[PDB]
Amino acid sequence: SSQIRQNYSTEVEAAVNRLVNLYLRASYTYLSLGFYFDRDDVALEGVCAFFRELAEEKREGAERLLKMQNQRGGRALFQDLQKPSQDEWGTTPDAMKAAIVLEKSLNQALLDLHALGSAQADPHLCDFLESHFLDEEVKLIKKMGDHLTNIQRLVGSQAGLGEYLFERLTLKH
Amino acid sequence: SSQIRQNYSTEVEAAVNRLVNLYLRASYTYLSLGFYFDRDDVALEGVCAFFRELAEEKREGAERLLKMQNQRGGRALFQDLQKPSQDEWGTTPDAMKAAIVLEKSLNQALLDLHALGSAQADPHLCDFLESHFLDEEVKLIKKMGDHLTNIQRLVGSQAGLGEYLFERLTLKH
Amino acid sequence: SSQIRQNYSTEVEAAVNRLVNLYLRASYTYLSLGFYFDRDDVALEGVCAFFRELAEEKREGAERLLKMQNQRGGRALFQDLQKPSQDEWGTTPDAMKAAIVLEKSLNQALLDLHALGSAQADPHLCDFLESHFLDEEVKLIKKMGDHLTNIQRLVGSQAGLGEYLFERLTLKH
Amino acid sequence: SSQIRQNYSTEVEAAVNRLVNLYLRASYTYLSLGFYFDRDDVALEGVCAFFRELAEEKREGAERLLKMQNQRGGRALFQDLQKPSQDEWGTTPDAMKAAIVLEKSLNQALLDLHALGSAQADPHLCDFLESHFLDEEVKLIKKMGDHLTNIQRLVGSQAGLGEYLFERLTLKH
Ligand SMILES: [Ru+3]
Ligand SMILES: [Ru+3]
Ligand SMILES: [Ru+3]
Ligand SMILES: [Ru+3]
Repeated sequence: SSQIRQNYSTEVEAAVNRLVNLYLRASYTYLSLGFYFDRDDVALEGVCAFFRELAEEKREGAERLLKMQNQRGGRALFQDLQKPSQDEWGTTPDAMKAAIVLEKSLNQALLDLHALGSAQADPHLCDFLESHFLDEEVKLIKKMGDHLTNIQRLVGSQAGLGEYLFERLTLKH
Repeated sequence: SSQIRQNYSTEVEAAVNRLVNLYLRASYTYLSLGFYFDRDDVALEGVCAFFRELAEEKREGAERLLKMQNQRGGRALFQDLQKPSQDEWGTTPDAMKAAIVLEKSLNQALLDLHALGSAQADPHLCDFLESHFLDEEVKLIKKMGDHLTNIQRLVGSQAGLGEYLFERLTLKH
Repeated sequence: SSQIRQNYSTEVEAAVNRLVNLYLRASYTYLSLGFYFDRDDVALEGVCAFFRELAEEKREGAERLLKMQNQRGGRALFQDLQKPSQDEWGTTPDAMKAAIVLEKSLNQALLDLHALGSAQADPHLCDFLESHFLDEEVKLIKKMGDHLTNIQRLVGSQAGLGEYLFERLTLKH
Repeated sequence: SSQIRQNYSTEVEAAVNRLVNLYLRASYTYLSLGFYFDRDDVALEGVCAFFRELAEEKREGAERLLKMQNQRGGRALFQDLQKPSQDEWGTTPDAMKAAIVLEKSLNQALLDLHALGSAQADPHLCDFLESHFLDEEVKLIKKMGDHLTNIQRLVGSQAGLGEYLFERLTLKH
């Protein structure tokens, strides 16, 4: 039961629970990405740290969604968290491409939810997504696109050297 | 007269003046609530302080609306402020229920005004309501709902003891 | 591939991956427990904080296991994370009982893994489990047992009052 | 003579003296490795510093074993220290491979000694090896494996450039 729920559709409630699952899944993917780059036969510390930090950001995103759900009088419902789509993540560019795909899928889910809340006449929801989700995704996708362009510039000729240098001089900051 | 007014309907201007009256009325209600809990035969200091602080918040809300009205080139028009709906406010749960009803009525008035500004194609207005009104109401209603649940848990068996304890251990922080 | 793996069986490697899944599942359970106690109709902040802190501890446990796996030249393999066993968690004593059951299951999994590593003649593994897992579980289970005894003492007669008081005077520290 | 010796076999005493010789030999190997990379025609300062620091760590390991030997009432017996297996150590990857082989041989000697102390029912000994030897070796071997993977990534195409860059950007920290 709730004594506080007001202007909060069952449709938005359900969509928020689904977005929580997507963010938690994305966090799980980044955890796998991080530990893959910590393998002794991969060994790219700056790449591991980049992905581990994203694991934390996505988890924090899911927690903010859960807090919002309760603030509105909605009810958190958790689902199975699917394992990540790969066990091994290839080279730096492969991993950075997987990350951009992942983030674009989150951004699109946010866009779909804002497009649901506006159809539900729910300004609080739109305000909330705008505030700590929409701009964050845009900034993060730009950074990943910048990274990918640099990796690709580096890995054209001498792939090993380029991967090392990107990790040392871009990611180890 | 105004040399600055732009994209600001007479409809929104009037609605803002009405919202000012509602916030000022809510402030007056909380002032009465606060002094009721200061009566020697009621004597719940943490409950008095809770309501007095809300009197101040609602007044500050009305003042921000008035400042916004002038920023847009609208004109403040003040009306009679109706006395609060009760002279005596019962027990803590009674008062906390009255507060939630009050805040839900403010939130609904904000929702109605955002739903007017969007119909008026007035993004500044929506931005303004989102920024210091919509989220504030949501957070405040959640806190009141949390309080009410705790009071109700406490007041089930031994009502006097429960009221004392809630005031001492939740409100006296 | 690995250039470092030494005295590390495929059996222990697999068992470590399973223990990672169990710790991550336990973290997920505590996340659900934490947000349940944040519901406006439950509203026990100290209980929410207790479970949220355990969510973090179990996640950190899984990450230390993953780091260890890589230090030994083993390979992390992630599985689906099952959703928690309940959607709603009842009263404080119900939740604290579920937590003890959960922690006992983790402890037993650790005992089983130490009993595998000794059968594998793997001292590093035993040392590692002893160091940041076995004693931690014992201390945590004792604290939960202490909590449960206090809740049960409190909730015998007047259940609402007892739950409130335990949250205010034990958990809100 | 000793007035303190208790539960300390002549077998463990002898094994500890042999482990002292192995650690001192490993220290001697690293001293040679360090000074080789200080040659004007080799000149890789970060590689020299890496090996010189390992010379010190292995010596400190032998001294802790000697202190332990006396704490138990055993008697230190020193043997000839064989000169290192090479006079010249090749390139960075060659040297890092020699180091991993060396450390794996130490780790295996520790494992053999823990497997002797357990057969001797000597918990103090196991505790001691676990505490400042087993985990240290594991961490060190992981770091060397990480280094080797990076060197190998670097030295694939342009070996001189890769060796320089690894020394400047990984080892010169
Ligand atoms: Ru919007
Ligand atoms: Ru709007
Ligand atoms: Ru053991
Ligand atoms: Ru042992």
